[PDB]
Amino acid sequence: DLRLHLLLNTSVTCNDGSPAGYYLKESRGSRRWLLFLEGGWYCFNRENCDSRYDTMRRLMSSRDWPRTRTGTGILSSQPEENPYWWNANMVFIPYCSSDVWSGASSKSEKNEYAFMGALIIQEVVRELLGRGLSGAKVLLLAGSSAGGTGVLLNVDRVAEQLEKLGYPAIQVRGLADSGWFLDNKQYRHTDCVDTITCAPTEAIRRGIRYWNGVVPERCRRQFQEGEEWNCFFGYKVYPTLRSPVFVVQWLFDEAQLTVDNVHVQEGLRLYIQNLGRELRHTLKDVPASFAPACLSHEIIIRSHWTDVQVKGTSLPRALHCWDRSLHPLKGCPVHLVDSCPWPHCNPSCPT
Ligand SMILES: COc1ccc(NC(=O)Nc2ccncc2)cc1
Ligand SMILES: *[C@@H]1O[C@H](CO)[C@@H](O)[C@H](O)[C@H]1NC(C)=O
Repeated sequence: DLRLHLLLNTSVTCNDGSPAGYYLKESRGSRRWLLFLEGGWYCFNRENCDSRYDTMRRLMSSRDWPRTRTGTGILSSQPEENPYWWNANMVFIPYCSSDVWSGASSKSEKNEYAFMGALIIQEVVRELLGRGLSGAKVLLLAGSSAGGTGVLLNVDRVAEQLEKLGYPAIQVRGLADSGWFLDNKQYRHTDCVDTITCAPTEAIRRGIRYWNGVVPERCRRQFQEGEEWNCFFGYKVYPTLRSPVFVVQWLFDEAQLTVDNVHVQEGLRLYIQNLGRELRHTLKDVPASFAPACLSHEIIIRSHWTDVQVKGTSLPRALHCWDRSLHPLKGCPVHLVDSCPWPHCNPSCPT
């Protein structure tokens, strides 16, 4: 199992001021480190954060965290379940900041909650450097859903942080799972007046102000003050990133359809087919990517993540090919995007 460590710097906190932390497996044999970012939506004002604290408190507090966790999928240490990185050092960072891992604000007089997701990541990295990460050769920053978007926001900040601390030999990379969202046309429309009616662009715009959210500097320089919400969307922030990033995205992601107000007539058929085509287009020039034509959400820490295949290649294989490419390869591809246009036209889609 993975063992819990609460942060020694107790001023880096979850939403309610309790200390953040991380779960760690060690692997003295290995110089490879995997840091996984958990997902789970977000909140963007007092009222919907208060609701989250009553019925989703583990995503806002460490008071009730268990001592241990079992690694699954890419966090598993058994080769039978994890053909990719089963011998690596494993780290699971719980999502307890409700800020898509972007915040840098403390609980104070004027703030009922702390939003410190961006600071949680640097503090975990800092404390791991005394536990063997100083000798690493690859640091893979991974994440699912809101954690996948967090990879896109923080992967270059982790690189920068290690360069400034004097560790130029650690290769920082990113693996973003199910966090590649589109600010597309919704199937049905509502003005942003409450949680259920606010589109992602409007909700994130409010969240950034509420969290004191931070985005990558090169992306901020393009869109400039007040327009930082653009950098939460993968196809806009990805071209500004310098670290290598592998993008995993279902073509018909359930969270995307939810925020598009989709829950089949001709109008909805065309909408669903157009969504797959628009997602497929934004990945055209992403060299390392895995995008199956399925209706689902998340993959990389699911125990049966090895089942799905695109063009006959599994995700663990594609990630292995990505490793080899960073040392095209005969029979070991890294760009795998389905072209069939309906959910589950790939027979290997999860049931
Ligand atoms: C662009 O940045 C992001 C956009 C969307 C999400 N996820 C999200 O909205 N999840 C959700 C779950 C349940 N009900 C409604 C919504 C995370 C980041
Ligand atoms: C704890 O973290 C905060 C925020 O990053 C930082 O300002 C402070 O210096 C840290 N404390 C110590 C003792 O390193």
